Amino acid sequence: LTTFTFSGLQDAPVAALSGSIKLNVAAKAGKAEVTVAAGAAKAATQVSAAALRKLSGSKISLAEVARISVLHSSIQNYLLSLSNERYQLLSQWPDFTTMYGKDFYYRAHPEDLKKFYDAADEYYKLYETVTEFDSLSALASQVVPNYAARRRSTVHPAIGSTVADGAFTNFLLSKQ
Amino acid sequence: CTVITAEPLDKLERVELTKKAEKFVDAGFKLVMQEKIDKKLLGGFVIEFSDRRVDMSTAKKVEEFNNFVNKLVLSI
Amino acid sequence: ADAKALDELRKPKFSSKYLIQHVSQKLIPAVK
Amino acid sequence: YLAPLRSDFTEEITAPKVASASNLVNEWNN
Amino acid sequence: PIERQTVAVYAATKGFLDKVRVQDIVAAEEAVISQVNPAVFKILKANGKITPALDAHLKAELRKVKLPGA
Amino acid sequence: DLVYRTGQIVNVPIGPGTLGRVTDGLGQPIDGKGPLTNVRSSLVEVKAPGIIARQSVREPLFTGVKAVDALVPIGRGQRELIIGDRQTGKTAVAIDAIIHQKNCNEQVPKAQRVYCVYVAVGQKRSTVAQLVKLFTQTGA
Amino acid sequence: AVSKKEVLYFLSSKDAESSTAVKSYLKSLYAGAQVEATETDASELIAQLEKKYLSAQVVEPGVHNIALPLGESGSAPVKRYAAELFNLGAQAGFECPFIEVSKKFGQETATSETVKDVLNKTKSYVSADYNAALNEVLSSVEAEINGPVLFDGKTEGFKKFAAKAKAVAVSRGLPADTILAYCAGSANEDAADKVSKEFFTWFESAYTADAAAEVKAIEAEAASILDRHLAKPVAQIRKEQASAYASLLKRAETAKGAKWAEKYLEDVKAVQWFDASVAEAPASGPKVAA
Amino acid sequence: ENDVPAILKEIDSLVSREAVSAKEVSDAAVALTYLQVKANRRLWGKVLEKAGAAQDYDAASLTNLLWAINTGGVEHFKTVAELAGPAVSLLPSLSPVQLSIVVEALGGAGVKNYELYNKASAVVVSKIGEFKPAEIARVLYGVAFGGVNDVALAKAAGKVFASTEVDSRTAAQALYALAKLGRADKATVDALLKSFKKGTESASDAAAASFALGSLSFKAEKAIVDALKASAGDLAPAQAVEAAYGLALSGATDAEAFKALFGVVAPAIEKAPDALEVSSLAQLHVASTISGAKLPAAVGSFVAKAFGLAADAARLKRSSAESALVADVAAATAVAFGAQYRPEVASAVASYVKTAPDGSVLDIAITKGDAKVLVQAVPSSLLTSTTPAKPLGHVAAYSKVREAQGYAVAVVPANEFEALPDQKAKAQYVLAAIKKVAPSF
Ligand SMILES: Nc1ncnc2c1ncn2[C@@H]1O[C@H](COP(=O)(O)OP(=O)(O)OP(=O)(O)O)[C@@H](O)[C@H]1O
Ligand SMILES: [Mg+2]
Repeated sequence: LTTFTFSGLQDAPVAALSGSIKLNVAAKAGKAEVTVAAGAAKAATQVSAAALRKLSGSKISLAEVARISVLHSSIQNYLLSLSNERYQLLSQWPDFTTMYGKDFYYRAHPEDLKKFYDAADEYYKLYETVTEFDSLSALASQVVPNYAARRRSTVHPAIGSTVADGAFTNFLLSKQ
Repeated sequence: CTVITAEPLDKLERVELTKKAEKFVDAGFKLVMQEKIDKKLLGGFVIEFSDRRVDMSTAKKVEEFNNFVNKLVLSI
Repeated sequence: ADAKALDELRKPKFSSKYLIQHVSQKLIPAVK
Repeated sequence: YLAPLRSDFTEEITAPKVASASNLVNEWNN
Repeated sequence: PIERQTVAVYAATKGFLDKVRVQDIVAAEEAVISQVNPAVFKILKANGKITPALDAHLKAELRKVKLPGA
Repeated sequence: DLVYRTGQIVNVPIGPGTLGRVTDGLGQPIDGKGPLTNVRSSLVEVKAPGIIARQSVREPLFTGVKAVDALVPIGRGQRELIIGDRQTGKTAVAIDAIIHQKNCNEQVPKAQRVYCVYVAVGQKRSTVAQLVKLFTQTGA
Repeated sequence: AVSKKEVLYFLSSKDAESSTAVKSYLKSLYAGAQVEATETDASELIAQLEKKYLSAQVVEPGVHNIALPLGESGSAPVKRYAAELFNLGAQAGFECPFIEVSKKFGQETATSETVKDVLNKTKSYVSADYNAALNEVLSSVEAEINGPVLFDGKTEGFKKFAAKAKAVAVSRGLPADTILAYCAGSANEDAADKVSKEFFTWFESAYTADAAAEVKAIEAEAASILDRHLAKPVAQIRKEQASAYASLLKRAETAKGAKWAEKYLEDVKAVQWFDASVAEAPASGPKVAA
Repeated sequence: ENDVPAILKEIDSLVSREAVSAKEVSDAAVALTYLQVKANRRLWGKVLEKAGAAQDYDAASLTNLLWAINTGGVEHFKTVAELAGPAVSLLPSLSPVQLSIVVEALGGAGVKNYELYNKASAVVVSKIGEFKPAEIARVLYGVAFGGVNDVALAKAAGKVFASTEVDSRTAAQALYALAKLGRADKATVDALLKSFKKGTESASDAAAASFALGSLSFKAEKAIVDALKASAGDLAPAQAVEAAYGLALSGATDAEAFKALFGVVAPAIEKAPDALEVSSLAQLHVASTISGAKLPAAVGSFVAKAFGLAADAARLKRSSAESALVADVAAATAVAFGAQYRPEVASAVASYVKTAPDGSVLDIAITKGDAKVLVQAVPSSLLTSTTPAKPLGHVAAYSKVREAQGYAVAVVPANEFEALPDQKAKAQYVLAAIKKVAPSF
């Protein structure tokens, strides 16, 4: 945000848009009767037109408290988001334990039953590793250091090929 | 001699250069000179004596700087 | 031990910044 | 969770090497 | 390894591998390295010598072995 | 043509960064894995260590070849000739000494581990690529 | 403490640990300490070198504070990600990426008067897909006059090469007339206003496509790393990672007294605070000082 | 029954649930500004966390949210800059009174979105009569602070500010937008300057017109100055600095206006000296010098070092087309003072680089006994963006601080210096400019 801000009590929101919280402002020429109602609680104060202008004087400047970093947490959130797409297809696995009875054991070929008991031991291998979510935070550290070295470019952190080709067209198609 | 520079010299660029170059002849010798130009050099000069050369040009001082710091960051 | 700060909790942790500082403290005094 | 620290620069300006689609949605559907 | 070399040379120089066909001494010692105790190699590697507490203890453990033909 | 002197007697990069790499006759790597990191250039023609710098060859180098370690055993610091005609197994005695050191280096303390160097002079390049394939597969 | 050239580089920086080194320096300067006279020394090659290692101490914590927009839909997470790296360039002393890579061209080719050498030592900075599509036009125009095309501009042997390289620049998609008419300019401020609004329409579609190509490579790397990891049994995973975690601790523990190693193990202690502060109240999160 | 902290806990439980929509996160933000909740940062953090998560966004809830972010003074760049995705998709769906709040909030936060401001200025010039004068200033504040030097809008806004006279807060936003664009149009600044003796109600718009006049270097207003001297308790210490800096640069010397402004910033720096930016501590030392109104003994000595700090930091991070200009002007200063050969000019410009008294480094600092001159190159970033192209007010800021250090600053601007064809013409341009300031040389 800048140093001086020019908004407050002019072209303001007059009312809430939801029903979860009920806002009612009553603007006079000088001050305003706001009435807020959220849940069981209610509040109603008087906000001057020069009381909202002092609000943006000292800025809040929110910042994220991350376990490791904001970069790492965004890679780990993507690996958690990718593990969800693989967990959703282990959700659609047929219930093999409905065929564990001995009327399926003895009607079945002895080699097609050992394949069935191996395909059930395989699902527990796949499912116990897709729910190993404490391993996603160390897979995110295999993505970070190679990315962070591409950002330590000697040209610019935000440089890429399309810009650097577009600035070769300016460099080459001008005089020497 | 042969001195290769980047652009043609001043009359003071001539006089400061022999003071460099008669310290490359090891007795009471006199250098004549021969002046050539090369903008592949970025200033400085290359003195060529037909049996040795000395390159105090800054185009090689760049490369001798870069390979010193390309060797030293691999030693740390 | 609890409730550290905010400005101490905003630090990115395993950035380099101190390898970059280390190889700047043994290169610039070596190339000068 | 911790990474090897690296102190080196990228002198080229290249494309970022998109890796190939791993066969695991098509192996777990098999 | 050097401990399985000296055990196999012990089995040939202490007369434990005659009564064995000369064509399958190659296959006889493949039993001898594998059918004696895997703990008797560790003692010979740690000592470096075949001690008096081991040269009988191994040559009596080179009798509880099954050799081809025999 | 102009030939310039470099001022230096012939040298090669020595150090632990040469381990695992396939270099050429002057130490430049030919395995295609970049420059030799963590290495230092030393002269190739050094005066051999004299009488007062030696001690007696007392500890064994185990070849792993039992015709060798029983009959013609080799100490550490001893030059041993492998002489024979062509295709008699001279490399196989030498390769088995290198492969066995890998098996022994996983069991000994760090001080007594043997680091092999194989110099392949005048051989085929296919023969050398078969040896670094064997040494990668064995772990040597 | 900081060496007073770092703290001049951390004034416009906005990460945490650089600003707390600034704020404890400005608190020393409130208690009457003398601001040390900054050096009018360190000639051009040394000044370019320590600027490179001071910008990389503003860039390196700043890159770790920029969330990648992985798996997002739309252009505004990619335009946010690009704009955070623009501001990280400006905070670290870089100019615009157009002005930074063009300075890289004219510095690398200050010795060249032929085009085949210009297209050869600006090889690291342009696409090989674009370096080849200019070397095809160059070696046809040098097969037309049978003399090397000069980097002169007033030579007509360059003029019909530059008229064909302009046809290559549209064949990539680059508006070659728009880019040229921005970095040249115009006299009136109204006719140069309409060319800046269509350069910046190219430029924003240019740097979005470099950020979005960077995101699509991190997305493809992470999906490749995960699918290699989802094919492992769990006992392999936990000991592959505990081996990699413990090997990386002792690389920081055997490092005697280095500043990066104390900061490494101070951040392992700060991760374990984060895991412990969340265990005390998980619906709240970590405890901050308020 | 009037429960303000018990309604914060009822807002906290509205945004801490799982599927908060856009309207519930708009109105949670709107209710936190009307309640003035700067003290609770985590509750503002839970609202902007759900403001990025919220996917649907109609025209009314986006502008209620962006109003609340802007008015509340809460900044988080990642959240606000990704709200420019709803905005460029709702942009034909936006009211003209709503598009002014979007572009003011996204522009005032620094969102680098060229597709937004191109389409949002092309709308506001396609329907120029459809926008009231407060809305054309809000868009102008946004496109200026979003990094777009759109002078097509600054002309179309200038025709509106000439046809109708505007509110005081409307004008001071328009002055602040033209100050960052660096325009200094006499035709439109004076049309906005008459709005400031009808009575202004805020001190933030008296201080911002103060800053915008001094940055364009016009002059003080004598009712902006006298509104600022009464209501300098409404201003934050980073805002009173930019008022006093902008009054000093315009040439005001009303010392009672400066006692009011320095009565804010002095106990703030004494309470926490690291509270302000070092760019703002340097803007205090310019203001504590040109008007001459002094400061406390621990403050004015402390902001004197922070002019030395903030001047090297802009010299270390020099634009490299400014580094070309300084080494070009210093070479012409070698030829003007007598050096016809290249070993002379190479060893003269290494003698022009003396250190300033505050610890700084001056680039072309010539000393002849007692009289010292200083040559100042003013590239293009410190020029106005208009066709006369006089330098901005910040170069007279840097001049008067060095002039109070024993120098005689000769200004060499690159619009005049680089229209010259050779080095001899550029030598007598520098030699005339040095002798115009101290003719002892
Ligand atoms: N101990 C062994 N047992 C079985 N086969 C062996 C043995 N040693 C070598 N051979 C085989 O004999 C062949 C010759 O071996 P090797 O290549 O080691 O001989 P060499 O002395 O290196 O010959 P050259 O270098 O002249 O080609 C190889 O193909 C190898 O497979
Ligand atoms: Mg052989």
